[PDB]
Amino acid sequence: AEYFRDEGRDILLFIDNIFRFVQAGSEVSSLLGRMPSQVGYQPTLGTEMGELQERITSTKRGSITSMQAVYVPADDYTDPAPATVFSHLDATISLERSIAERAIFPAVDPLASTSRILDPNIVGEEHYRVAQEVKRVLQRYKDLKDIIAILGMEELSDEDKLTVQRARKIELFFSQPFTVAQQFTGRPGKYVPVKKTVESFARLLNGEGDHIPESFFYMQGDFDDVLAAYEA
Amino acid sequence: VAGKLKGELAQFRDLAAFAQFASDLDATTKAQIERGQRLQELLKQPQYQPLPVEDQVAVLYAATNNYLDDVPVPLITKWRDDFLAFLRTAHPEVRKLIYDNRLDRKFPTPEVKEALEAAIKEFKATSNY
Amino acid sequence: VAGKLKGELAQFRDLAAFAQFASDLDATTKAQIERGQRLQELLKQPQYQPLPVEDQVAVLYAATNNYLDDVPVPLITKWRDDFLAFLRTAHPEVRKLIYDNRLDRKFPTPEVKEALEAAIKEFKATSN
Amino acid sequence: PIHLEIVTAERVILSDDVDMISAPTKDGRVGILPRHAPLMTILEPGELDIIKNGERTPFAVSGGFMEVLPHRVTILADTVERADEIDEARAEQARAEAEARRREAQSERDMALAEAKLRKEMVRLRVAQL
Amino acid sequence: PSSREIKRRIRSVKNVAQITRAMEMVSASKMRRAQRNVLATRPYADRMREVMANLTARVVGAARRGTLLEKRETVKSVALLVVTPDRGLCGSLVANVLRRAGRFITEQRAMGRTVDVYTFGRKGRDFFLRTGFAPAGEATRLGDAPKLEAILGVAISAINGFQSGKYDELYIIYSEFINTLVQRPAIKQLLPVESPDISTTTNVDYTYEPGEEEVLNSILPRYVETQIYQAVLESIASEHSARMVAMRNATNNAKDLVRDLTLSFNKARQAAITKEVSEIASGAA
Repeated sequence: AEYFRDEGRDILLFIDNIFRFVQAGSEVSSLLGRMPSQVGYQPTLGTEMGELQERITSTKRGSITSMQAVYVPADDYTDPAPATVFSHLDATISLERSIAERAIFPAVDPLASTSRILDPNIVGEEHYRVAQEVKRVLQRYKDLKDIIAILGMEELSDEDKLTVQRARKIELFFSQPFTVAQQFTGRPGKYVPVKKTVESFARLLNGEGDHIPESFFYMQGDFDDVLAAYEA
Repeated sequence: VAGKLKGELAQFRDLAAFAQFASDLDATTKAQIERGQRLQELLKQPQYQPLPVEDQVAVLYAATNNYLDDVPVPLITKWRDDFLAFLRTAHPEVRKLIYDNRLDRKFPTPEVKEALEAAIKEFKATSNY
Repeated sequence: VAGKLKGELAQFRDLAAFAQFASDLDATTKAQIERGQRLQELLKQPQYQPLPVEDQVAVLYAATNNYLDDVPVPLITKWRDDFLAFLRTAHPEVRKLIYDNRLDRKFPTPEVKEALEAAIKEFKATSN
Repeated sequence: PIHLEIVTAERVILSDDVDMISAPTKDGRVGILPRHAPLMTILEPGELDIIKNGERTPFAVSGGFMEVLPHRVTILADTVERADEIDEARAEQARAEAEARRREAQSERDMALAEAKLRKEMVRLRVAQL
Repeated sequence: PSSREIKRRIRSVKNVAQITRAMEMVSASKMRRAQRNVLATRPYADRMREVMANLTARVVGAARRGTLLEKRETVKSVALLVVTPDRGLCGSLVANVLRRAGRFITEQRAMGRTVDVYTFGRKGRDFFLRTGFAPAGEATRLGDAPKLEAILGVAISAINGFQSGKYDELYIIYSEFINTLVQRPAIKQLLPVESPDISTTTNVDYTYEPGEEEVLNSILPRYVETQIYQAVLESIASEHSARMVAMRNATNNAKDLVRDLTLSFNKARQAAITKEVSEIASGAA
């Protein structure tokens, strides 16, 4: 990838289960006879993860972005392997099957996925505001899981029925038809720029989108796309 | 056939905490728990007794559809055993038909569907539970 | 004397869980708990005061034969100390005969039972 | 054409329209009508009939009160057991009150909650080594 | 700290959380059926209340205001009705109602008046037995959806004691169903003061074919009995709501304890593996 980066291009480097890189390093260190370290991992765990993952940077000429799958040993986010990986992570996406039974193509859990760059200074004020608002309404909907399931929709108070109603439309609107998904589903591909996403979700929250019933934000791009297409 | 089985077993596992409270619940939840218990009893199998593919398909077609609801839970295994014996001796052609078109894109074809439905109805009429 | 003690105390270790924070148990479990507490209270000993074998046998015979139900729990220790004092002062001959036939196959000899239940009754009359 | 409302502590019996009432008042049976004069009276264990276009149903009120005004008639029958209930005993009603009720409405509930409390209490101190 | 006992603790607390979730959903079902029963019973009292309003408006003579209409002077003895859950795990509801009953008794004793309490439900009976003041009349093992006949056993006793002069005033304390989150106790009287449902908004003179005395003697016991029924049924709804909330909180606490114990178990496992590998490495050297 570094050749294409040196050519001034922008490169995506996908690594599958970097934990396998960590444990391969651990096995190599054990074979060389080095003293084990804190789980049995290689003593040079930090340095090995630094030699890799430090060439994944945005230089002046070009940039290498990366998206690295990670396997957590047991489920310990405190384990040295995922810990050292997290020391070198700028974002985290928690894909979930729960968003897959309800057929949304990006099966991303918005309440668990995080990113360092999501702050006002870098992504601007409006992007951060809309992201926080979406997270807030989704968190309210997660909390009201018990109210809706134990008791039912009738117990929901005013302005909290609306929150769940908008949460449904937000969860569906996250779905997008991919240009590579036209074989699985047949819908044409769509690339929504970040600013379009910000404007669409801001409009959905402070206004339009309530009179339009849900299940019509399914597989749409900008808010204009859903509006024009599914308001006819 | 097995998509419904997987869904129902998942539902039961979600509500598995109510086995000792199954009766004292909603009608729909009671139905789900009853179906899950019947399926789990159905998946019990003795040793050195493999079931051929057509036999498993027929059994799960019966179980997924509302056929074993009348059957009491503790007798599901005996139901399966004697129903299989019935198919082997009474309706070999149904087993042959299921096996022949197992690879079909739309397995529940009208001919196999009606043959299997007739066989299971006949067995339920002949037997008592 | 200790077989019944051990058997009775075994059940307390099991069904003390309900004793802890439930006051809606059956009568049998209440009886078992209340009897277990008496026994585990008897095992409470301060330091540097060994009890000779005859004293242990006497107190444990008393507590095992239900003679020690009326006494409230916080006062069992003072009751037992007073029992030792009464045996030492009033009737050392019951101690002597308990220690004399502590090796007998059938320990509850009729002669042993008398002058032991008589002595505990005399103590009970004298104190409370 | 008066708003009859037979009510009870456990539930409401009926609130439909009526042409005539046969109220078994204590000192003597009294009839109520669309625009009846004001009355408010005790009832006794007896027999109350209502006419629905010429159809009589023997409600058989076992006692209570009634308030009559020229807009509605209210029957506050403390204990009313409709003698016009063949379903009773035969299907649901009292039969339900026997098996669908007072067998699983409280008894099954009682022992189910009891059992849940049992396993709770046992597990509370099966974990008491923390 | 052994990485195995912590596993047992996690399993036990997880079982606790699951059984508590079961408790929560069953209690929610009971709360909804109880609220439905409250709504169904509401019309009867809703009608009897304006009947009381009108009757109180008509009857003004103190001499003819006998039975439950005697605002007797020189109060000596007062009776109180306390309604409690049959079983525990209700949260702080029982604590609230019992504290209210206790302060009521202390205040009445401050006025020099003897008090007597009738307990609905086992918890109130047991509390008052342990305090040392035996209740005169108790009605335990009450059903989830009780009939008015169940409350008669205490209501008729209270009113008989009232008429005979044994008790001069009657009160009831019950867990008021303010909301599904809050269930505070509420004191009410059972000596009809002016039936303030709708005051005397309706003004229609009635004929009392039994007679004024007979009418009042028959109706006032019925009115207090339906008031007691309403209080008991409201208390049942409050009980089920409070148990549902308490079990929801208990499940959340159990899940938090599961997270804490999982963290401790993970730390124990990492330490155990470190000790393992360090010992074998030292043995190698």
